[PDB]
Amino acid sequence: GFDPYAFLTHWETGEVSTLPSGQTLREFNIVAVDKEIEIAPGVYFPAWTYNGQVPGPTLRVTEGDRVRVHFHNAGSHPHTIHFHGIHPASMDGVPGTGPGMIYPGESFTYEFDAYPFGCHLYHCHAIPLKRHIHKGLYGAFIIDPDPERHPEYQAAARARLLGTPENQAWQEFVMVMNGFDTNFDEENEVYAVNTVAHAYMKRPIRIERDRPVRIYLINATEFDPINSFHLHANFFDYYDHGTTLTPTLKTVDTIMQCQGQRGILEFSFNGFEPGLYMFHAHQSEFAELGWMGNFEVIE
Amino acid sequence: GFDPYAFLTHWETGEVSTLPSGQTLREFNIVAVDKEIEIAPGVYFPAWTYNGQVPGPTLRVTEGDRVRVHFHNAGSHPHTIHFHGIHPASMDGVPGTGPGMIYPGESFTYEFDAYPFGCHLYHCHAIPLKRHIHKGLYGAFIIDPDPERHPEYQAAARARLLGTPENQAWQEFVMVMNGFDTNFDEENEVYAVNTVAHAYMKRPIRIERDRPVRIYLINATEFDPINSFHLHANFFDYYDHGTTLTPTLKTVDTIMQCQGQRGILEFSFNGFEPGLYMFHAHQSEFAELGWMGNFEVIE
Amino acid sequence: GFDPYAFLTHWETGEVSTLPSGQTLREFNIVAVDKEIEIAPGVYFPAWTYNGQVPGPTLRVTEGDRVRVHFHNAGSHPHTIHFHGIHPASMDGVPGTGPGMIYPGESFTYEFDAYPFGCHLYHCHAIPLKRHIHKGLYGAFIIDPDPERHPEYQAAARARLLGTPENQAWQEFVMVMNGFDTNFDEENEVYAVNTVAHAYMKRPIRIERDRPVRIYLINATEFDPINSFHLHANFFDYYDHGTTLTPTLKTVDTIMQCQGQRGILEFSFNGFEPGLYMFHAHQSEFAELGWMGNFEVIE
Amino acid sequence: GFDPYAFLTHWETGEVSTLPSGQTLREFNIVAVDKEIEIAPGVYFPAWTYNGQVPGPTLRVTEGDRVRVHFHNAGSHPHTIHFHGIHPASMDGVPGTGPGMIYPGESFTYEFDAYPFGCHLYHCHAIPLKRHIHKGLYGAFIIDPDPERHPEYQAAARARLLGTPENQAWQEFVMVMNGFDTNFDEENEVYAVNTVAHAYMKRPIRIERDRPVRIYLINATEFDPINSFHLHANFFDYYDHGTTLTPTLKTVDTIMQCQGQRGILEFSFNGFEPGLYMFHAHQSEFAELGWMGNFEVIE
Amino acid sequence: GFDPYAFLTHWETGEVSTLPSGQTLREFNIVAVDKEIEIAPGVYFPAWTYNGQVPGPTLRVTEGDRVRVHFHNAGSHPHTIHFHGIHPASMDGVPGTGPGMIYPGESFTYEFDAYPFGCHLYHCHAIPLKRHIHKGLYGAFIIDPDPERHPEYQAAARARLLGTPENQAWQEFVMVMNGFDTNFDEENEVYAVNTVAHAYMKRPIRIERDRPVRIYLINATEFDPINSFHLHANFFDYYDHGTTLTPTLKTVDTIMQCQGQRGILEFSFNGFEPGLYMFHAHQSEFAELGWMGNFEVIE
Amino acid sequence: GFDPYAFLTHWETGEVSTLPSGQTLREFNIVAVDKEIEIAPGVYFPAWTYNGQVPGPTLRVTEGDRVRVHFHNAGSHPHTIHFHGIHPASMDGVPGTGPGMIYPGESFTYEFDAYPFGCHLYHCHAIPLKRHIHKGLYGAFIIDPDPERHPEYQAAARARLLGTPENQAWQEFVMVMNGFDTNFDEENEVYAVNTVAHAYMKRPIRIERDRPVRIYLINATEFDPINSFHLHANFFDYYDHGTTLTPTLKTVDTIMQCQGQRGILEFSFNGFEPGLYMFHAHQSEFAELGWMGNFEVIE
Ligand SMILES: [Ca+2]
Ligand SMILES: [Ca+2]
Ligand SMILES: [Ca+2]
Ligand SMILES: [Ca+2]
Ligand SMILES: [Ca+2]
Ligand SMILES: [Ca+2]
Ligand SMILES: [Ca+2]
Ligand SMILES: [Ca+2]
Ligand SMILES: [Ca+2]
Ligand SMILES: [Cu+2]
Ligand SMILES: [Cu+2]
Ligand SMILES: [Cu+2]
Ligand SMILES: [Cu+2]
Ligand SMILES: [Cu+2]
Ligand SMILES: [Cu+2]
Ligand SMILES: [Cu+2]
Ligand SMILES: [Cu+2]
Ligand SMILES: [Cu+2]
Ligand SMILES: [Cu+2]
Ligand SMILES: [Cu+2]
Ligand SMILES: [Cu+2]
Repeated sequence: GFDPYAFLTHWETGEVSTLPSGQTLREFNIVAVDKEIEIAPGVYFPAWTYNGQVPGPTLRVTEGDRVRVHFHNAGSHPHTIHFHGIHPASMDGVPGTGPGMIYPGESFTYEFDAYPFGCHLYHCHAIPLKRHIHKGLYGAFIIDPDPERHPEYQAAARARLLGTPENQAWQEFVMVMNGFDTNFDEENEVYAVNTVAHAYMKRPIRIERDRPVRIYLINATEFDPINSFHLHANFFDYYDHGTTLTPTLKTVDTIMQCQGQRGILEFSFNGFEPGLYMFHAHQSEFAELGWMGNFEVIE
Repeated sequence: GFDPYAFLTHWETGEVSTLPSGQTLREFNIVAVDKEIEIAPGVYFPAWTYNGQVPGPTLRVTEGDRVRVHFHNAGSHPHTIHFHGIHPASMDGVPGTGPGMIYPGESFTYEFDAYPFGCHLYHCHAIPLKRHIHKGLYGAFIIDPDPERHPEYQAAARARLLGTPENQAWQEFVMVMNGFDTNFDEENEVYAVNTVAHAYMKRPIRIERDRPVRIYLINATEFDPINSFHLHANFFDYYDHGTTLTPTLKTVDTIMQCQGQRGILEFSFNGFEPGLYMFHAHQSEFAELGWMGNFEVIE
Repeated sequence: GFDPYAFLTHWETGEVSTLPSGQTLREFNIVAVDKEIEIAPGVYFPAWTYNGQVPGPTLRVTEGDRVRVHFHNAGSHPHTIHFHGIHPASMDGVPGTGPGMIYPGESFTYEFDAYPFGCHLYHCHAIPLKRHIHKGLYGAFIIDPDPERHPEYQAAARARLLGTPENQAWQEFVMVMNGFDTNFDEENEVYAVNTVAHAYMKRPIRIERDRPVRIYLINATEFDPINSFHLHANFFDYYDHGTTLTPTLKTVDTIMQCQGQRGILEFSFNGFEPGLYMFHAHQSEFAELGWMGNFEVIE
Repeated sequence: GFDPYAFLTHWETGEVSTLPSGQTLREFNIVAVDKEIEIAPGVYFPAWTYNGQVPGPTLRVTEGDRVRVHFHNAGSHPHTIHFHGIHPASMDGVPGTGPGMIYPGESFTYEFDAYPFGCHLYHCHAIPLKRHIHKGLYGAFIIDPDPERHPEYQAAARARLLGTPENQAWQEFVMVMNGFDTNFDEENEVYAVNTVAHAYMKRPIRIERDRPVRIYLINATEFDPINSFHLHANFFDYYDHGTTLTPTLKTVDTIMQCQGQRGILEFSFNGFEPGLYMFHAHQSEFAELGWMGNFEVIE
Repeated sequence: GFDPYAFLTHWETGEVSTLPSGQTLREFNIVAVDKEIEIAPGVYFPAWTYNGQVPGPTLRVTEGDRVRVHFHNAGSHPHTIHFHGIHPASMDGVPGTGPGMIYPGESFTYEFDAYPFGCHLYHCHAIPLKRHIHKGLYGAFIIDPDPERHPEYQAAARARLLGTPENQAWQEFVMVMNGFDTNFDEENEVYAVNTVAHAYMKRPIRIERDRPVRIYLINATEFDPINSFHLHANFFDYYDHGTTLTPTLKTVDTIMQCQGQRGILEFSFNGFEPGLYMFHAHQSEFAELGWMGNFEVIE
Repeated sequence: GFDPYAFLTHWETGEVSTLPSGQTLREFNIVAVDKEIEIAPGVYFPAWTYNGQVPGPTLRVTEGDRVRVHFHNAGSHPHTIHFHGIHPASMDGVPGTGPGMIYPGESFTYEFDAYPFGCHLYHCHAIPLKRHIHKGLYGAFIIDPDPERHPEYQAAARARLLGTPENQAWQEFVMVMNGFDTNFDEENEVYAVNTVAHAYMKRPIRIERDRPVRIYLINATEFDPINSFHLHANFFDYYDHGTTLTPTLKTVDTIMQCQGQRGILEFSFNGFEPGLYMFHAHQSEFAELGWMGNFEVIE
C-alpha cells in the first residue's frame, strides 16, 4: 500500500521534545524490512525497505535540532542508515566504524545535530554498496533553515521553514528519481519519480496557479551515471544540495544530477493558462520507461 | 544541400510586424520533411527534418517578441515542435495537450511570447520520445536580451542583440552537438558538431583574433547521457542556458551537458599566435568518431 | 615503484631561474616510457607513462612563471603532452600543429607562460585519443595564484601559494580519479584515486583536525562519461577548475566531473570526533572496484 | 564517376620535361579527398580516395625517370603516400620521418628516381595502418624497364615500354584486387578486381585472339591474409613484382599474393575458340562476393 | 566403400583407342551421384561425388591425347566438371558457356586435347562455387609429358610417363588435401589427405628405401585460405603445377598452396634408417584434426 | 631477462671437440622450462621455453658437423625438439618414434650430422601440436655451407660461414616472427619479431651502409596461416629455406611464409640517405599489434 500521491506532500517530522539545553529533539523509528513493492500495476519488485515503503519516509527537521533515529533491522541481510549530513564518524552508517552494519535482530540509535540546512538524503551503505541502494533502502532528509540564524535571508528561510505562514503559501513536493532492474543484470528496466512508473501521468499533480512551487529533488538511481529533470513551458531556480538561500542556477529548465546529488527547484505558474505541464527526465528512454509526469495547473 | 560552414552564422529572424499594442511580432514557417542527409561523405542517414536540414533552422528573436511558428507536417509520421521556452500548455508541442501531435498533411501555429532571454532549442516530442529526436527533429532557438529591460547589464545585453554595433564586433556561432545511430540499435556510430563528422577539421573555422568569440552550444545527442566541449589552449566563460548576463562559470576549458542542456561560451584569442586551435568532446571516443574541429586564428 | 601515499603531497616545482626580464623560469624533464604498473597487489597493467609512474608527476608552478617542459619519447609509440592551460597553438601537443606527435627517440621542449591560475592537467593527445590517455599518460598541473595580482583575495591567494606560512597551515592533497580496462574491451575493471585500488582503505589518509584540507581533484577516467566525489559526514566548498578565488559551489558533499574536468575541494574536520571518514565515487560500482578511501581524523 | 572498364587501360604518365642534366622528369598531382564510391549499384562506401577514385590513378613511368608527386590533403584525416619503390627515408610516406603525415590543408612533394623496373603500388601509411588502406587509399605504380639498360633482354624490355610498337601489340590491363567491409567490423562483405563487384561479368573484357595479354595484378585487399587469380582454360607466366624480365613461374593457372604483393601475368588466347573465359579468385567465397570476371575472346 | 590406401596408387587411364589421324584417344565415364562418405569411423558426411568417391577418380593421360569425359548427372542438383587444363570455352564446365550446368538426368561429353603436361585437377563449378566443391566434387587430373616432345629433358619426361621402365622405379602417390564442415557453418571440422582423417597414421605408407618418391599433391580444401605439406627429417624438390621438368624449388621441407594450386614433390629416403617419417600440414590444427600421416621406410 | 637487441646477433655455436675420425662435434645443452616471459612491458605470458627464453637459443653449425643436443625436460608437460633438418626417424622428436616424448624429469640426446646447409628451425612436436609451439618452444637452427663442398659458389659460401673475413663484412641478423594468444582462445593478441612487440621501434637496428645485410627470417606464428616481411624503400633477394646459394626471388620487397617456412633475405642500403627505414608485416593488423620495426641507416 504505497501511495505516490500522498508521498509528494508527506513530511515525517518525528516525535518532538525539548532537551534541557533548549535544543529541540526529533526522534524517528525506522525498521529495515524485506517487502514486496509495486512499480507499475502488476510489476512486483522484491525490495529491501525502510518502514515498508520505497522511497523511505521523508524526514524533515530544522537546522540545529537534535536528531535520533532508532533503527531496527527486521530484514534478512545486514543494513545501515548513512545520512548525507554532518555527524560523527561513529554515526556514519558505514561497515567499518561505530557499530558497523546492523545485523538482523539488532538495533542501533543514530544521533547527531541537524546540519547543514538543505536538501539531503539517507541510504544504506552495506556490502556491496550498489546492491542495498538498488533494492530500495533510500529516502529523503530535509533540514529546514532556522531563520534566526540567517538574518540576511530571513524571508527566504521562513518560506522553507515548515508551518510558517510564508511556508504555507508554497506548494512543496518531494521527488526521488529512482529506477528498478527487475531481472538483476545491473541495467534498469523501469524508471520513475517516487517509484511508480508514470504515476503522475495517470493522475497529474494539482497546482494552484497563484502559489509558487518548490520541489525537493533527489537522485537515487543506480547503475546509470546521471538523471535529470526538464520542466516544460517554464523555468526554475535551482539550489544545489539546497544548502544556500540564493540560487545556484537562475532561470533554467533542465538540470542533471549524479546519484547522491539533489537540490531544490523553485518556480511559479502564476499567470499561465490552466492545463497540463509536463516534467520528465531529458534522458529520453528514462521518460519513456516511467520517469514522466504532469502538473495540472488550475485557475 | 546542407552546409555546416554557412550554418555556423545563419540566423532566421522571421517576417517582422507589430501587434496593435506595439509588441513586435515575428513569424516563421517550418515544414517537417522526411529526407536523406549526409553525415560524412558517402554516409547517408534517413532523417526526419525541419525545413530539409539537420539541425533545423536557427530561430533568433528578441526578449518580449510575439513569436508565431506556422508548422506543417509533410512527412510520414506525426510530429510536433516542443520549444524550450515559456509558453502556454496548449502550445507545448506534446501529444497530450492543445492540438496534440500534428499528423501528415496537417498544420498548426505555435504562438507565444519570447521569454526568457537566453540560449534555447526546439525539438519534436512524439511517441516514442527518443526516436523523433534521433531522426533529426531538433534546432536552436535564441532569445536575445532586450537591453531596455536590463539597465544594470546594458553593455552585456547590447553585445548579444543581433545587429547592434557592439554585437557586430563579436564573432557568433551556433553549435549543436548531435550523433547518429546508423544501424538503429540505440548506440551512436557518428558524432559531430552540426551534423557532418569532422567538418571543421576538413575546413577550420576562421577566427579574427582581434574580435571576441561567442558560441551558442546545444546538446541534442541522443542515447548517451552527456556530451562536452573542450577548448584547446584557452579558457572561456560559460553561461548556463544563456539565461543570465553574468557568467555561471568563469575561466573554464571543459564543460558538459546532458541532452536538452545548452549555454553560451565566450572567449578571445586576442594576442595568440596565429594557428589551429582544436575544440572537441572530452569523451574521447566522441571526438574520434567526428566531434572534433579546429579554429583557425588569423593575424 | 609507485607510492600512492607519497604521491598525495608530492609537488614537482622544477629547476628555478630568472629570465632577463625578471620573469621566473621553471624547467622540467619528462620522459615517456612503457612500463609495468601495479593497480592492485598482483594486478599488473601494461602502461604508457610519464617518468615511469601513473599518474605522471604533479607539476606545480606560480601564475605568470615561464614554464619549459623538456619532453623525450623513450617509448615505442608516438606521444605528446597536451596541457590544459593557455599556450600557443604550436605548443598544444596535438598531432596536427607545431612539431606534431613526438616519435620514439625524439625530443621537444614545450614552452609557455603559466596562465590561468587554477587546478589543471596534462595528458597525451595522439591517435586514437582514448588509447593514450587510458594507457596512463596523464598528470596534474597546478598553477598557484600570484597574490600580488589579486589584492581583493590576497589571503585566499596566499593560502594557495606553495611555501607561504598560510599555505603550510593547509593540508593539501592531489587526487587523480582514474580507471583501468585490463582486457582492453573499452570498459574499466578497476577504478581508483591515484591508481592503486582501495589504497586509502588499506592505509587511511591522516588528517589533523585543527587544520583545513584542500584537495586538487582531477578526473582522468576514460570510457565512462562521469566520475564523482562524495565526502562522508562533512561538506566542502568546490572551486570548478580552481580558476576563481571564490567557491563555485558552497557547502556540498557530492560533485561530479566528466573526463578532463577538475577542481579544488576545501573542507575542515575541526571539532569532529576522531575516526575514519570515508570518501568515494557515488557511482556505486566504481567504489566497489577500488575508488574508495578513508580519511583518518586525529586529535 | 568511376569507370572500371576505362580504368583497365588508363595510364597516368605525368607532365613530362627534361632536367638540366638531361634526366626525364615526370610530375603528378594527387589530392586526398573523402568521397562516396559505388562498389555495386546501390552499395555506397564512405571512402578516402586519391583524386576521387578507388583505386587511385595508375602511375606509369620509365626506369630512371625523376618522379615528382605533389600531394595535397583535402580530407579530414592525416594521410601519406607510401610508394613501394626505391627512395630516400624522408620520402617514404610513413609517420614520424620526413614531413610525417600530411594533415588536412597541407601539401608535400614526394621526389625520387624511379627504380627498380617492375610492377609496384602506392598506398597510405597512417595510423592505424589497416584503416587508411581499407578506406580506399591505394593504387598502381608501374616502372617500365629502360630497354637501353637491358641489352640481353631488349625485346622483352621494349614490349613493356609504353608506346613502342612492340608494346602496342600487347593488350595490357591493370587489375587491383580489393575488398570492402561495409559494416566496419574488420571482415569484408564485397570483393572485386577494380572495386566494382562482378563488373567484368556484367561487361566482359574484350580480348583480341591474336595479340598477347599482359596483366599488372596487385593485391590491395585488407583483413584477409591472401588473395589469388585463377585463369580458366589457359595458362600464364608469372613475374613476381615484375622485377625480372624472365618469368618467376612458367605455365601456371593459379597464383596467390598476400597484401602488398603484385606481379605481371602474361598469356595468349591465340588459337582458342572465341567465347567467354572466366578469371577469379580461387578463394571461392571471394569470387561469389564479387571477385569474378570474364574475358571475351573474339576472332 | 572408399579405400584411401588403394587410392594412393590408382590411376584411371581410360578406354584407349586411336583416332583416324593417329592421335591417341582416352575415354572416361563420370557420374555425379549423391552419396554418404565416411571421413572417420562413425563420421558420415552427405557428399556430392564423382563415381561414388571423394576425391573423384584420378585421371591420368599423356600430353597430346584426345580426352573424352562422358559426364552424366545422377544427383539432385546441377553440376559441371571444370578441368584445370587447356580447352575451348564451351568445354570449361562453368554455368555461363557451352552446355552450362548439367541438370539431373542430363549428359554431356567434355572433349579436349590434354595440354599442358603437369599436375592438375578437376572440380564442379556451379552455384554457389564453394558449396559444390566442399560437398566432394573434385579430383586429380595428371597429364604425363610426352618424352618425344622434350628431347632436352628426356630422362625426366620418361620417369613421369606412366608405365615406362624408368617410371616403374619411382614410387608415385596422389594426395588431395581436403576438409569437411560437418555442421555447415563454413568452417572445417575435419582435415585429411585423401578424405579419411589420420588414415596414414592408422596404416603408414610403405616406402622402399632404394627407390625415389614422387607425390602429386593437390589442395582442394575449402573455406581456409591455404594448406601445406611438411616432410619430416628430409627435403624434397617442388615442381609448381608440375608444368616444368626442372624444379621450381630445390631442397625444401615445407611448401604451401592455396586452393586450386598443386604440384609435384620428389624426394628419396635412400640411406635413411628404417622407421616412421611423418608428413602433415604445418597449420598445426589441421594436423591435429586429421591431416597427418606416416611414411614407413623399410630396408 | 630476455634481450631482443642482443638476440639479433647472438649465435650459439656449441662446445666444440674433435671426434677420433677428425669430424667436428658441436654439443648443446637445452632445458625445457616453464617460465614467465615479457612480450611488452607489463604483459606477462606463461611460456614453455627452451633455456628460459622465447625464441629458444639460435643454434648455428657448419654443414657436416656432428651435432649433439642434450635435451632435459624440467617442465610440467612432455616435450620434444623436432629439428627441420635431415636426421634418422628415431631422432625426429615426434611422439610415436624413437624415445617418444621427453616427460618431466627425463633427458634425451638428439644426435645427427648437420645437413642440409640453409636456414632452419626447431620446435616442440607434442600433443597437441599447436599448444606447445604457441607456448614458446621454437628456435632458429642455422647450418652454414662448408665452402670446400661448394667450389662453384665458393665466394657465396664463405660469406655465410660464421667468422670468416668475408662473413665479417656482412651484417647478419636472426628474426623469428612470432605471436601470442594471451587469453588462450586460439587467436593472437600480440605479434612481433623476436617476441617483444615494437622492440625495434623503441630502439632501431643500426645498419652501416658500406656493408650488406643478411636476415635469417623464420615464421613461428601459430593460429594465423601466413606472416610476411615488407622492406620499406628498398628491395632484397630471397633464398627460400636458405638451401641454395643463388636466390629464389630477385628484387622483391614483400615476401610471405606459412608457419615453419623460413629463408634468407639479402639487401644493401649502400648509397641511401641516412634515416629510419621501416620493416613490418604486410598483414596490417600484425604490424599494428607489434610486428613493426625500424632500421637506422647511418652515414
Ligand atoms: Ca532548559
Ligand atoms: Ca535489467
Ligand atoms: Ca498601436
Ligand atoms: Ca548503432
Ligand atoms: Ca574491460
Ligand atoms: Ca620526425
Ligand atoms: Ca564486415
Ligand atoms: Ca563447421
Ligand atoms: Ca586471444
Ligand atoms: Cu542494506
Ligand atoms: Cu550517498
Ligand atoms: Cu516527430
Ligand atoms: Cu527538450
Ligand atoms: Cu601517447
Ligand atoms: Cu584534456
Ligand atoms: Cu590515410
Ligand atoms: Cu605496402
Ligand atoms: Cu555441383
Ligand atoms: Cu579450380
Ligand atoms: Cu612441448
Ligand atoms: Cu615445423
